[PDB]
Amino acid sequence: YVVGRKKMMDAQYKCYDRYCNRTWDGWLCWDDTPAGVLSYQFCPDYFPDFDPSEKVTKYCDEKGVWFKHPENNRTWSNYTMCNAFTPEKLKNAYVLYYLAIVGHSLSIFTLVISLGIFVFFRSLGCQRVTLHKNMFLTYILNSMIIIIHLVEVVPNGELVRRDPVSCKILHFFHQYMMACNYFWMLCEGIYLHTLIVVAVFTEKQRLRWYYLLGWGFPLVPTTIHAITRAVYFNDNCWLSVETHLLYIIHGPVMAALVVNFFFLLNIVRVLVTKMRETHEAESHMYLKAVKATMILVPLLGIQFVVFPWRPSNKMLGKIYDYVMHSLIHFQGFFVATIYCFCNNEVQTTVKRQWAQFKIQW
Amino acid sequence: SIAQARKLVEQLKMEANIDRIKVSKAAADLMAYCEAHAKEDPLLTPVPASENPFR
Amino acid sequence: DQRNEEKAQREANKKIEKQLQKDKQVYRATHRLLLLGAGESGKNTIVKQMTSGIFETKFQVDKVNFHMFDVGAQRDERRKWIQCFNDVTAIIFVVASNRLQAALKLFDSIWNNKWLRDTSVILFLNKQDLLAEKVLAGKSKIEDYFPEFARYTTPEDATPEPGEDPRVTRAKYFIRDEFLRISTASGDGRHYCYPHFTCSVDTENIRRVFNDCRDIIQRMHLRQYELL
Amino acid sequence: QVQLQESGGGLVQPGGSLRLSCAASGFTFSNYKMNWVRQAPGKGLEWVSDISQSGASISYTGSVKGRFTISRDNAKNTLYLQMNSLKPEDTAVYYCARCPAPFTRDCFDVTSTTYAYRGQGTQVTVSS
Amino acid sequence: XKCNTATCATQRLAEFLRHSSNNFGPILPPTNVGSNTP
Amino acid sequence: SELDQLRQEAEQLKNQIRDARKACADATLSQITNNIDPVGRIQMRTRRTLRGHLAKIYAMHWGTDSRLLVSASQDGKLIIWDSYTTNKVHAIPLRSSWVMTCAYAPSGNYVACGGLDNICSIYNLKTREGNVRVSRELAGHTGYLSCCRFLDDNQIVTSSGDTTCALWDIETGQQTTTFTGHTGDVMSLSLAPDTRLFVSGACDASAKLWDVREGMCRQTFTGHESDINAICFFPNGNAFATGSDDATCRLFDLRADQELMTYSHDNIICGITSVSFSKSGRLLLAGYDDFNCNVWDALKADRAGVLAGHDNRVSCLGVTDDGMAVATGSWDSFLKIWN
Repeated sequence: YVVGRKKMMDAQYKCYDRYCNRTWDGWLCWDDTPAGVLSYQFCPDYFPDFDPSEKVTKYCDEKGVWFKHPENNRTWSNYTMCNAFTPEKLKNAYVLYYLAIVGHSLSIFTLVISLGIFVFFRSLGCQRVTLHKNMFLTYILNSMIIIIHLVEVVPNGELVRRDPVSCKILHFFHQYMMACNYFWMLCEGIYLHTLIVVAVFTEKQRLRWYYLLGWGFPLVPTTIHAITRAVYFNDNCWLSVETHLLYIIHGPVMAALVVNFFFLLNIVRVLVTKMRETHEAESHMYLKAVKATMILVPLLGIQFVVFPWRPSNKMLGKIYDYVMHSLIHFQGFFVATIYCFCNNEVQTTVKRQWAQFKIQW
Repeated sequence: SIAQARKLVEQLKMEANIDRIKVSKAAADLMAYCEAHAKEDPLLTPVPASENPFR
Repeated sequence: DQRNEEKAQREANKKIEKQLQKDKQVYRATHRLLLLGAGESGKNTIVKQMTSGIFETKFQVDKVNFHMFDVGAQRDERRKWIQCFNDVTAIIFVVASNRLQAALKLFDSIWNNKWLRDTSVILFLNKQDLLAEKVLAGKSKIEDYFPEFARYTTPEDATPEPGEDPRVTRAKYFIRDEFLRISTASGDGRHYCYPHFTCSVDTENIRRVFNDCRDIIQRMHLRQYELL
Repeated sequence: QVQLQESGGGLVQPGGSLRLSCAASGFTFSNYKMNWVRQAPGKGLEWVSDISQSGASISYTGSVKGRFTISRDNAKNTLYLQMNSLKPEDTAVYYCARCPAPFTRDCFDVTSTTYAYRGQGTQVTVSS
Repeated sequence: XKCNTATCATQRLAEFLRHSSNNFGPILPPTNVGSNTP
Repeated sequence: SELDQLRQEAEQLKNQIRDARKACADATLSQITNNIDPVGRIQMRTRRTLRGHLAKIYAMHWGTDSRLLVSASQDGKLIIWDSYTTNKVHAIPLRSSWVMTCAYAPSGNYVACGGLDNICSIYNLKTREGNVRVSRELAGHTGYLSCCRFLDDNQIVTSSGDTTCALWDIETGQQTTTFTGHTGDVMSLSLAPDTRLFVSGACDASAKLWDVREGMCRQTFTGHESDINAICFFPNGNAFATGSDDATCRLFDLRADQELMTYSHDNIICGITSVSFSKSGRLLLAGYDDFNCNVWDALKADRAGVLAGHDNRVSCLGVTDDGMAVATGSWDSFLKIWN
């Protein structure tokens, strides 16, 4: 409460330091306004209930004065927008948070099973299996870190009041793991493109640059971002998302995902050309292309590029939020299932091992 | 191929005048050898540990 | 004495591992090919342009190492020594254009063999000059041996090569579909066939086997990821 | 020891229908592909026809599709080849071949010069 | 600036939960936005 | 037809041979071994997994000292292992990379190989200088080499794909006696314990017993439905077992000159690639194309166990001289030692 008091007192001080004459209600103050127009600005975060994303409206009458409510004959602004959409958003956010926790837990379970299958069995081992193992380990680490964050750091008010170094380093590790995941996605896409499109022949890959890009390179955006965050926009546990400095980490990730999208388009074109070179049924060809794109989307992280932004409609916005948080949080499970459980040779070797064990006993 | 049919006649005659023993003693000899070396055979009777070099 | 003997053994094993790893890089780089014909089918021209039961041929195309193995002096029965050639990239089949009917039977028995299920077959329709002059002269005929040819019609997708008789165009493609009939009937997709109307004098046969080999690897990589 | 002695054949007038019965012994017949091969005078071995294990898949050479029909009987392990509308051009000695391996679709070395599982052919003559 | 990106979806949701929910406690009466308040 | 009359009298002797063989079969081996207690279930786990080969393994041969072995693969590499500690001793590059056989000399001084080159390359391991090089290249065969075995430092018996077997002389390089009579490719051979005799199984569904010295085939054993892929002598030396493509393992007797037992199952339909016996001969080990090795009781024809650890078909199987272990190399470039 006192922190919220200090924020609006700070805001009033800034306004004090800074046709309808401009009027500071007590929470926000507007600029010069002519007669007969409605002004908008973002809703303040003084109170826990207030939603910053909402827009506050203020109307100046055509006579040159602000509106006075007839019942009390005193100035009043239409602040109903902030509190009108709050409870429904809170319920949707609770559902989304529960869904995220459940999906992440299932993702770690399936991915650890997949890693056990890929490690315990030595016959499947190849160059792509190493990349799959790195993918699965990164997914497990990121999911575990996200679950820990959402379960422990976010709910505890005191840790964000105590200002500990441990929380800051944990969030730095979280950002590093997120960047590592979104760059290992690009590494897998580059491996696919090199294997299929540009360098077909069985020339041995050099997996040193691949490990470098997967792990070492994502460190640079994290440190570069952390330095400028500490110097410029130091916050409590660095949990704030309002700043524009998160683009330091979210820019290279977006570029890598766009490159992955281009690689997917090129691989799909090559597959379509190959399947056109043989006289095949059009319906079967379209089904095969659709299936290939569907199974390549989770591996290359294409869903981020295809749905870049969100719409303003309430119902369609809810649809977008639910779809995005069902795709992102279940992506690890989808990848693990597609590339270890639905895989052919993995199934054959698992059945062979089961038959051998049954014969032995 | 012409000569292979002519040369098979004397090949078959030589393999026809040989002497053959009864199967009853032939199979008994096979049984006797199997039992005589049964103790030595480690694959038949599992050798205990600290004896084979693959432990 | 257990310590002294082991010390020398580890160095030998470590030295051999280093030498074996170096040769593993070269083995995976080269592509092995099997040049097989129907018997006096003109395959001798292909090997030459680039005691011993197998002749080793290595040629360098676009910084890619190839290895073509032609089997010579081995007995006609191929049912036993053909199982070795189940890890080669492709079989460069050369078919002379009776001799035609016996060519199809060997190709059918290679396609359906369990070991050579995965191995793809590059097919060459060489000796087309004799086929072209056979119909024109009229001394030799093929519809008597192959009755479907009289009713057969030229395919719509066929590209007419300028300066050739339209009648002989039907004959050349008819053999292609006869070889493709068995290839597509029992084809599970694990292997493919690439017919080619090559000659006995053109030097472009090297380029054709280069593109066909790349096609096999692209498909193999795609199905390794279950895309195709 | 497998051995295939087949009956039939001999001198016949052009168009005279004949049957060629192949007798099999020394091996089970229900799971082996069978073939017929002729040897034209002055020429090499030529393939005629084959039949699958179940007797369903039947394939012929180019010149005998409208003339020859074949059948296989597993109860009495005999293979039959029926001759119809013969011409002097196809006169040869017919060998009754056997497929080297069971439970397989491919068939190798059937028309080979030296084959172990091939019978002693019977010469047929069609002339007038 | 905001993030407004797909890769920032989880962080925005977590921050919104942190700022809105009162340490996951019982819901509190909404702040009045009637004529009484400015 | 002067050729026909020769066949009519020749088949009478073959018929006469058939009558003699059936007369000697007063009782089968099944009844003579009905009262013998069964060996029961046997458990055999892979103690060591020899790895390092690139291409498929096509043959292997245990050393005479029950310690080392030589394995030949299709990458032109000869590897000599130490089964006790799993360390390679030698890695011999090969002139031709399509070999299908290898051998270990009884003196442990020479290793032979052969394949799709009609040439049996022989290497010496105890060279004075230090590095292993080809000592003598034996040429003269027409078809591909399938199996070569050593008699001593001066003699070697090789079986080729040209339906003939040879007895080579190391120093002169010229084959002394050439064995003829087979109508198909010779796939395998196994010397008798006394080395006086040796049999070979070819693609005629028949096994022929030869004489090393005088170079003449004494007896011919038949009964198989398809070609023979591998063969092995009984430890007693008076019997041998043959593995065929028709999915049957058969036991023959030299003195009885006829079949004794057959090892088959309705479930098993793939051919046999390798056959070997145990120390006492009571246990028969046979390889199969279904990626499994089946252990057959040589006296009761009842399977006692299964050795399934290979991802691809086995192409070579061998039991040590003392019978302590069996090594089965498969096409997955992996050699496993079972005990």
